[PDB]
Formats: sequence, C-alpha cells, structure tokens
Amino acid sequence: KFRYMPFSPAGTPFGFTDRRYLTMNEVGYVSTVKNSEQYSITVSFFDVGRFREYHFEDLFGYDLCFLNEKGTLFGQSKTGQIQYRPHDSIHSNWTKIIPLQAGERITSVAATPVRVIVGTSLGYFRSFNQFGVPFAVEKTSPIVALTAQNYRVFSVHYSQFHGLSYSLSELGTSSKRYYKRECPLPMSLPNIKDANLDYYNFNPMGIKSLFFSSYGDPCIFGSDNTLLLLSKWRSPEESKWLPILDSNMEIWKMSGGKETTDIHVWPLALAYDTLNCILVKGKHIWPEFPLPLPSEMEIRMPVFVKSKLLEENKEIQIPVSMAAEEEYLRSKVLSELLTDTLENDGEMYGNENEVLAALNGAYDKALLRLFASACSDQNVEKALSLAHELKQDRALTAAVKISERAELPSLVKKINNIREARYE
Amino acid sequence: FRYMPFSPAGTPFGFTDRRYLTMNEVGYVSTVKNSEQYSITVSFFDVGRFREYHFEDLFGYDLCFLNEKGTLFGQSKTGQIQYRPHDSIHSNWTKIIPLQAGERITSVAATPVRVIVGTSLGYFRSFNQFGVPFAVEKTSPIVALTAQNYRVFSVHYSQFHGLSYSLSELGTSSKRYYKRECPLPMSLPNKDANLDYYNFNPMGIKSLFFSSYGDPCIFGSDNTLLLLSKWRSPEESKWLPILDSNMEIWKMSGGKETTDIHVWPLALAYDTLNCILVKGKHIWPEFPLPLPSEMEIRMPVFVKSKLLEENEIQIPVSMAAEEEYLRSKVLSELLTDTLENDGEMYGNENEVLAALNGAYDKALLRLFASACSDQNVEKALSLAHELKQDRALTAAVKISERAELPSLVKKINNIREARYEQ
Amino acid sequence: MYYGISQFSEAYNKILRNSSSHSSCQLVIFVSCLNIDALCATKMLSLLFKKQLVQSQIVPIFGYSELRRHYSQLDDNINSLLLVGFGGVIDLEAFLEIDPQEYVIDTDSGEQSFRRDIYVLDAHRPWNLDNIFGSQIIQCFDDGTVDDTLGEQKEAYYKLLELDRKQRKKQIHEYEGVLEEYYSQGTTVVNSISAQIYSLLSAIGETNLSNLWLNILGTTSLDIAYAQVYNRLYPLLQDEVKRLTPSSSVKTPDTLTLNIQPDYYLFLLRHSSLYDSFYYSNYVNAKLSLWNENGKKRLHKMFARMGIPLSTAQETWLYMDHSIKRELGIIFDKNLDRYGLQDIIRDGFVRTLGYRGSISASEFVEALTALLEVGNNSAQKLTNLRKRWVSNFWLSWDALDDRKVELLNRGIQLAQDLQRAIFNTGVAILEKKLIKHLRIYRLCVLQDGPDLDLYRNPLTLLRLGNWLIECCAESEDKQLLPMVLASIDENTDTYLVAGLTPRYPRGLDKKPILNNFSMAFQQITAETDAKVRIDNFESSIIEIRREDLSPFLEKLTLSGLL
Repeated sequence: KFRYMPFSPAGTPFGFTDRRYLTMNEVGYVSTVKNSEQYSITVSFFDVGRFREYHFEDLFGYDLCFLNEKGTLFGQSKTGQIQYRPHDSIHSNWTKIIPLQAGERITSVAATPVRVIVGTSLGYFRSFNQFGVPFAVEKTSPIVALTAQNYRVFSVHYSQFHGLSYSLSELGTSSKRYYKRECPLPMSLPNIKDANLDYYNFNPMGIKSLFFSSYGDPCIFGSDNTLLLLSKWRSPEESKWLPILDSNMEIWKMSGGKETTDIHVWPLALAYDTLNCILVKGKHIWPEFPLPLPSEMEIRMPVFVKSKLLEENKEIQIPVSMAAEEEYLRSKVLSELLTDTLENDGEMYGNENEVLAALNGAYDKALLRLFASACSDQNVEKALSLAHELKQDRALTAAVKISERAELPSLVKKINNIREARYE
Repeated sequence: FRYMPFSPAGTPFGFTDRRYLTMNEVGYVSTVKNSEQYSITVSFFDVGRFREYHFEDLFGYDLCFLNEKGTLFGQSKTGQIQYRPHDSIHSNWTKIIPLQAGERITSVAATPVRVIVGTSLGYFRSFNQFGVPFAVEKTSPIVALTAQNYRVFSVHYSQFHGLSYSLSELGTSSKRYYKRECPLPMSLPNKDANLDYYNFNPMGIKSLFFSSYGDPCIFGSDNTLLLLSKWRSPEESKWLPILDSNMEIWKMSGGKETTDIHVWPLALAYDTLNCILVKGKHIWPEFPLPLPSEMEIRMPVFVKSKLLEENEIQIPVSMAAEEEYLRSKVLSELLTDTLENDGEMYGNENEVLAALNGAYDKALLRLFASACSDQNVEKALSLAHELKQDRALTAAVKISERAELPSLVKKINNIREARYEQ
Repeated sequence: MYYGISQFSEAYNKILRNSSSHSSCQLVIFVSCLNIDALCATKMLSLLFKKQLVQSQIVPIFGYSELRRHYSQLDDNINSLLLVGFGGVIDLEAFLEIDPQEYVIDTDSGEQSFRRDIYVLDAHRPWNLDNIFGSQIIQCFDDGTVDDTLGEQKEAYYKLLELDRKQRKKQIHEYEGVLEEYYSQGTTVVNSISAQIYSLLSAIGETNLSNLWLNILGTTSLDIAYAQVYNRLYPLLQDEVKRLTPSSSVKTPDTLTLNIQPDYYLFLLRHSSLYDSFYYSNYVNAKLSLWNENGKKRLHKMFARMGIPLSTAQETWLYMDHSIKRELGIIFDKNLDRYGLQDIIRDGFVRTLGYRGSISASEFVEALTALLEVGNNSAQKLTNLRKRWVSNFWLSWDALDDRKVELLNRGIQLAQDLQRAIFNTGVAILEKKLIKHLRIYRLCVLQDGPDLDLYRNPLTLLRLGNWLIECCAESEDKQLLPMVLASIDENTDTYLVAGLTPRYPRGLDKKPILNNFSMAFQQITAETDAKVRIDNFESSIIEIRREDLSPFLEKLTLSGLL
C-alpha cells in the first residue's frame, strides 16, 4: 500500500547527483555528500556572526536533520540512530539508538531548547531532553513532519486509517499547554513525468517545507504550491487556516500572463509579509549545491481571477479595484495577526506598534478605494457597508468627501449617524 | 472523487429538460434547457407575500441557495455567482470567484447578512450581502453548505480527511467555530433512478438545513433525518436520528414494502418535517410538484418483526409509550437548549414546555402501568425516578395501590418527600 | 602538547584576542622562505586573516641568524608571532634570549599571562622538550605525535624538572637516559603545515576551493622525499575534493573545476612534449637508466612499442594529436608493464578554469619550486644573496594568485631550463664517477661543471640530491647509504654541503628513515674549530670553507652518528 519516507523540512532528493540538502530553513542549510559508502555532512549558517559553519564525516548515513538556533539533530531512519550536536561546543554531543520494530522507520525529528523529539512510522513519539535522558514514549498517529521553533512544536500526522491531521503544542520550561492534538489539516495531497516522480518517490506527502513565521504562527507549503498560515491558533474556537500565497498565481503574474513551468518556489521562511524562498529555475523543483540568494515574495491574498486580468490587459497590471480588495483583505488578516501576537506574546522589538498603525492606515486606504468604486456605480448600500467596516475616525471624513463628490446626501446623513454612534 | 455541485433538495435532469435547483420552506428554483440557453423560474410557496419570477440564463447556473430575502446562483465551472434580492429596491450583483485548474464550486449559501461560496479544494470564501469579501479560508473540501442568521453549517469530504462537518458562527467582532471538522455520522450510499441520482449527487445528501429553532438537520441517502442536539456546548453534542423515513413509509403503507413512494425533505419545523411525498419510479419530484405535506418526528425504536407479528398498523401500548417518552425527552432538552440561550422567538413555547412535560409524564405513567402489570418492583421504581413533577406521583401511587404492591409505595412516598422537602 | 588538533580553533581565537584591532598592527608572521609548504601555509593564513581583517606583517626568513636579527628589532607592541615551517627543533628561549620575567603581565591565584605569543608551525618531528612542555610563551601546533609517542619523555621531563644517593641517581640518570635517547634522533616529517592549517580552517569554517587547492599544493610538494606523508594525507584530500565540488557540464569561462583524474608521475607533462616528459623524469631515468646511451635506445624502443611516433611525441602536449593522448591511459596500461614503469599510473588533482588550460598539482609545485630557485667583503655578498632569494620567494608568492598566470608560465619555462641543467650535471656526475664509497656514507663533491652558480641555491642542490637518490635507489647492488653532496662557490669560496637521506624504491610498500646528519654536524662543530654555518632551517645544509672541507669529512667518517 503506502510507504513512509523520512522527512526533513525543505530537504532535497539525491536525483542523478551524489549530494543533497538534508534541511534548509532560516537558520541555515545542512547538506550531505555521498563519499564512497560514507557521507560528508556540511552545516552552513545564514547568520555568519552568531554561528560558525562546520562539517563532519558521517559514517552512519544520516538522512534526517533538524537545525535550530541552539543545536543540530541528525537522524538515521533505518536503524534509529540519532545524534544531537550543540553549536557552541560547550555542551557535549550525544548519540542514541531508539528501538525500531520491523518496518519501523524514523519519519521526522525535531529539537527544542529543553527537549528532543523523534517520531516513527508506526506512530511512536519519543521525547528526550537536550542531554539524552528519555522523558516520554507517546503513541500517536504516524508523524510525517515535524518543525519546532523555541518551545512551540508543530507536527503533521498521516495514516490510512486516521487521515491527514496536525498537532500544535507549547511545552516550555513551564506551563505545559497543548494547543491542538491531531485536528484535521486542510491541505491537498498530490495527485499520484519523471521530474515530479523523482521528488514524489522521495517526498510522497508533497510537503515542500514546514515552518513557523517570524512571530510564531505556523505555516505549511503543500504540493499545490500554496502557503497556509494558521491564524488565531491560541484560541481553539476561533482558529482558521489562511492561504496567503498561491505562488503559482504570482509566478504566472510576474511572467506577463505566460503559463510558466520552468520556475518553481522552494520555501524557506516567512518574515512579516514576506516569504524568503529560492526561485528555482530548471526542470527540477529542488535547488542544487551552488545555492543562489533566496528571493523575497510578498504575500498576496488569493482573490485574483485570471479571466479578468486577461480581459483588461487585452507584466500583468492589476486594476485598482481588486488591488484595493486584496490590499484590504491582506491588511485585515495581517492586522489581526499582528494584534494577536502583540497582545499575547508581546513585542519582541520596537517596530511592531508603528507597523501595525501603518497597516491599519493601508487598511483604511484600501477601504476608501473600495468605497469610491461603490459610489461610482450609485451604490449607496454597498458604500455604507464598506464605510461601516472603516476602522479609524480619521478616514471617515474622506468618505464624506467622496460622498460629496458622488452626490449621495442620504449616505452623508447615515455616515454622520455612524459618527454620532462613534463619539460615545 | 467526483465533487459534483450541491444545492439543497436539488433534483437531477434525468433525460428531461426541466429540473429543480433548490427547494426550501420559502420556495423552489427550477431550470429549463432551451436552445443551448437556460431559463430559471423561481417560485415561492407563500404566494401572498410576493411574486414568482422567470429570468434568462446564458451561463448555466447549476448552483442555487434560496432564502427569504434573496437568491444566490452560482456556476460550478466558471465560478460566476450572482445574488438577486427579491424586492427591486435592492440591486442584484454578480461576482466571478477565482478558481484553479480543475477547481469547482461545490455549494453556495446565502444569509441576510452573509454570502458564502464553498469550493472543491476547500476554499471557503465569505462576502457580505453586497459582494464585499470578508474572509478567504482553506478548509477540508466542501461538499455541502447551508446558513441562516449568521450560522453556517458545512459538510466536508475528501480522500484524506473523510466525512466531517463544521458549525461556524459569525458575530460582528470575531468568528466562532463550535465544532470544527468533527466527524459526521451520515452513512454514504453504496436501478436507473439510483444511477442517475448518485451520478448527480455522489454524497447522497438529499437535503441539509437548519431547524426552525436554529438546530442543524441533515437528510442523507439512508432516508434518516438527523438533528444535531446540544450543539451550543461542544462537549455534550449528540447527533440524534429523529426520523427513519423508511420506517414511517412502511408504517403508512400498512406493513407492506413499497418501491413507488419515497420522500423529499424541504425543512423542519417543531415536531413537523415539511417535505414532498414523491410518487413514481424516481425518487425526486417531477413537474407537477404537489402541495408540501408534513411528517411527524418518530424516533426509530420500532421493530419491524414485532409489528408484523402483532398485526394502518396498530402500535402496541408499551412501544407507543416508549416512543412518546423518548420523543418528549429529546424535544424537551432541545427546546430548553433553545430558549435558555436564544430567548423566545414566537412566544408560544412557554406553554409548549408545559404541554410537552405533561405528555412526558403521561408516557412515563403508561410505562409505569405497563411495568406494574408484570409485577416488576425495581423496574417501576427506576421509572418512578425519572418523573418530572409532583402531580404524576399521585397517579403513580394510584396505580401501585391498584396492583396490591406496597413495597413500591414505601419508596415512592420517600422519593416524594425528598422531592418536595428538598 | 599545548595545542592538540581539536583546539587549533581555540588558538586562532587567542590570536584574535591579541590582534583583532583596526588601529594598530599586532600580528607578525615569520615564514621560513625556500619552502613550498610554508608558502602555501602562509597563503592560506593570509587569506584567512584578510577575510576577517587582521593586520599582519609577513616576513620571510632564510637563516637562524636572520631570525635572531628580525626578532631582536621587533617592537614591543607586537603580541602575536607565527613561526611557519621552522622553530620546532631548537630551544627558542635559549636562542632568542627569552626570559619570562620581563614578558609577564598580570600574574595575579595560579594564572599566568604574557604580553607576547609566539606560535610554531613546524613539521620537523624532533620536538624540543623544553619548547613543547616547559614553555608557556612558545605555543606549538602539534599534529598529535605527543599523545601517542612522546608520553614516556613527558613523564621523564616532568620528574626531571620537579625533583631539582642510589635512589636519586637511579631514577634521575634513568630519566636523563630516556631524554638523551629521544634526543640524538634523526629528523623526519610525517605531516604538512598546510594540512594542519586546513584542519584549523575546517574547525573554524572558512574552507573553500582556493584554500583546498593551496592545501593540495602543500601536500603534493612533499611527494619527492616524503611519499608516505602524501600517501597518508591523500584520502582526506579526496574526501575534501568530493565534498566541495559542485553538482556537475559544458566548458564555460567562469566554472573552475578541480578533478581527481590520472596525473602521471612525470615532469611537466601538460606543458612540455611527451618525449621531454619521459626524458627528464626522475622515475623513468631511475628505472630505465636514461643517463647512458643504452637508456636512450630503450626509450626510443618503447616509443616504437607504444605506437607513438617521435614526431608526435616531441610535439607539444597542447598541440598533440589526441588520437595519442585520449587513450594514453590504455597505452600506459598495456605497454609500461614490460619496461617496469607500472608506477607511472597515479591519480592526482587537476585544476582548470575558463579556457586557459589545465594544471596539475605536481606541475604547479615544480613551477613554484623553480620560482623559488632561479626566480630572478663576503658578508655583503651573502646579505645581497639572501635578499635575492627573499625576492624570489615573493615572486613565487605572486605566482600563487589566479590573475598572474604569466608568472606561472615563467615558472614553467624556468622549471624546464633548471631541469635541463640538473639533468646535464647529473649525467656529468654519473659519467665520470665522482660518487665515492666511504663504507658508512656516499660522497659526491662537485669541483667544476656546467653552470655551477645555480648550486649556491639550497633547493637546486636538493633537486640534484633527489635526482641522485632516485637514480641510485633503484640500483639494488649498492645498499641504502646516506649521501653528502658538496658544491663549491668560487666567489664566496665555500663548499655548501647537503645531507641527503636514501629511500626505498617507489614500487615497494614501512618505517621511514631518519636524517642523521644534523647530530654529526653539531658534534663536529662543537668539538672542532671549523668556521661553519648552521643557520639553515634544514639542519643538513651547512657551509664550510674550501680548506677545511677534507678535515670535516675525515671527522665525519670517523664519527659513527651517520
């Protein structure tokens, strides 16, 4: 039936070459080279000042890696051989063999500041600490993907008798709270020629990458080339998965409307309103060893229909109406995310309040541009519904002036009634 | 999977130019194929409120949601939806939904506040009633939608998640997911009418709506109307099968299996399923659509073998007593759930609780008499535990003295004393 | 002992903690000039300090007195000193008059710190026990022979220094006998400086293709007389080449590639003719005896047997018909077994970039060695001559750059001319039989010959010496004997004397032989009143007067420490 494969985030298959990337993320990239029945593993970092890159001679044949800001966790899937290496070389490396049955393989590994997490193909979930003391042997649905950032752990489970699901937890040095346990995951698995089959024999789930954002929101990049962010995950009754990049559509958009195949997106990280990702050119999805600079892709809410963009353009230029629509939606979801992260986790820098104010400014500017297109069609009720969602009292006077230019005095009276409700 | 478009109480073509799109308690929407052009006729059961209307369709609207204020059409291939309010003081609007390669709109929904598009890849899209979008979200792939009074009941299915349902509610501040993608207990289906219907509707959902008091209800391929009880508290929610319609048709026909009478559901009001009783080789309504009949809610505690060996079917006294007891129990807990949170809606319900508790106590007294007939003390005492009010215990102590059984009385009097004293 | 390999990185951090300052220069690297290994080592160190911005002063030093003159004039602001290719044999406190009392700062608690750090990057395995053990200021970059071999001498020296009748004599004389058994031992090399500095770069993480190529050159330069070192260090270089190579292609002007391909044991194959490559090779003349006319007849006969015409063989390798050079490996495999040249087959590293041609590691290190050699009242002549080879060393440093391939081609032409001169003087030695048998050592004295002014250079005399050792090593009829090679300089009027170790033939495959000439040279210098120069970093290189030559050789053959 179905076969499980060992997964690391943004790993690359071997292909016809003798080397591949074990893992790629915002900290760095770990790659392995076949070295005549042994391997040479090079760990390089994007942060040169904090971390110094290194390499070592691997004799066990590690095919799993996880790389965070305090350690590196290697794992061999077939024998259960795992190893944790701190970066600072003050704490010692440790090496451990976990029990694997016949047909059991380690599918994915993850590391935490105070824990080390190993997941097997039969559903076992073994948690050690950072020094090698075992702490828990749980049995869950078979974990095919792990990614941890600080004390937060995000996992994806799949089985024939359970279906696709995800679990998000925050273990911490204290306050052990599990956010969601094996709730179903809204993602499309790939439709199971050799350019895609060389990858899907290696990564059957279609997970290109699995990470957290810069503010701690989980993000997943499935086989449909869309970036799904989990919004309001702290409140389980209001949680929703927001697609914020349908990257095939923006690839088609920067190419001038041409149905383009030879360029692909390989995701690495999501900073605020920007996915850092290598735009891989060629017939292969995965990048090669001379790794280019990761390009920046601004997130766009998928409300773009190709028919209207082809109709007006007789570089794809978006009309101001649906550009205002997508700016309004993107500003609303980003304002919600920034408000939740600033209210719950606080600000990690000083820039978050002012960029939230400028984001609400761009929210109101897009709402006024929708209000103008409503008033241009003599649509009083849609204009009132648009300016009813206007957030700040500063931009309501602009709507009054647009109502004056459109000659809708009943709209002026109702917006002044809205203002009368707003003074108290 | 096919992922065919779904509209509630939708009827297939079936080598016929005319088919229905959506039937609810307010009316029905039908389409006519005519010279590569469709003609949409919408018609309302309440003919005294306003007027039915015809219009011209050059797009092929195979999706429709009909409410009391508007009609939302949708095209599954191109994605062009259109909202038409019934009164002419509100203008219609038309939107083109973005779709991917091989992506179709599976079901649409329209609230007086909200306009909802459900998509075969899970792209749950929301709008207000004037077409301004509010949210784009990815869920498990939609196969069914309904909504009323900013409450959204969705049913999802995929090969990697299975059957599930969601119970969203949108307040003005934030969204609230009551039960997000919890698994649904609806049985999927397993000759020409069957092939035509399950080619049109592979999920087998005949209809999917809300009750008149806001309770979600579903009618699938097993002809079993399920109601979602205790949905306001997600830790206590039960899916109650409140109608087994095959049992009701077998009881109506007189103990004879039939293959020419089926049911097509429209809506559920309190104690009554408003539905079309179809007659014919097909299971869907035809062009002379009859007046919508009503079927009473009957809990499936009826044994076919016992009813055929006992005998219009004359129901035995004990099975009827159990039927009334269970139906009064589930209706009491549902109505107490609705009025303690949502308040009064028609104002007659405060007497409905009193009459229904009287029927509940009456059915418990018939079970009391049936248990005391066979001289069972402890079973009758367990029945006497569940009595609601004090006035039922007077008839209970009347029955136990008639059957010369004082050992029941010595405990029923103590239960009465502990009830009124504490 | 003071720096094992796993803490080389730590040592580099200490260098930063003494030298990472933008305002002042504080790091001076003393490099032993006239050594390819030290040249490549200092090139990798200079690239590493350029990438991190450490101020530096690279000073090439020839003699020990030149070292003492340069260290005596050093400013007190300098706190980091790197000694590349030397400083591992002598006692640096006894030589540079180092006393720790005037160099100590903030001794207060058992902690000691100094105002100057002197690091040693030396490959000569006789390590001075005071220098490696009892010295805080002199810090050694040891390969790891101290943890495996030098433990008995460690405990003997520690209980010698700790304890300043029969028990005292019985233990102290025993430990002094162990220490004097470790001393009076010959000089050998088992590791290269470039390998240690590339291990440091692997510990830091500054490895790239250029530093790997410099490490390959530094390892390859020891393949003449220290083939066990190259055979030991070859798999690490193979792993590093296969690690830092790209995924794959078409020849394009920007893609530098560095392949492990068959690079035969020949002198300048890709920049000369095939006839001149076989004719001037040390191994081919070592086996087939090309110095007489019969060897030339046999070389022409094997050219007839290989199917290569002499018109095609004497043509330049770049202009050679590739119906000869494409299947040259098959021709080598089929034909060289009958003439005994099976060991010509050897896999090496070949680097090319753009369309300017391929270069091997062996051709590059002979080009660099030639650029060291002939790249461009008596005490003034010696000072000017030392300045001339320092200028030669900096010309060869200029040839290491990628943008200066004209210097590399000049080095190729100089290598061809110098090998012609070496071949002519070698057959001059072999024809008239100036090699004399002295029953403990073999003596070869050059009184006059063609272009004898090239042999005032050390490495040219070592090239002639390795020519003679390769030519006499394949002759099994005379056993392994050390060689004394003396060359006269008329203007200076001095015999420059080189001590050459013998070696086993290359086809065999054990314990390396040591260099026992430094012990005898030091003992004869101490006992006799010979005015001689010991200042060379290779201690087998001395300068004697003409009139004191024969008593020096008589005292050498009387001494039994050869």
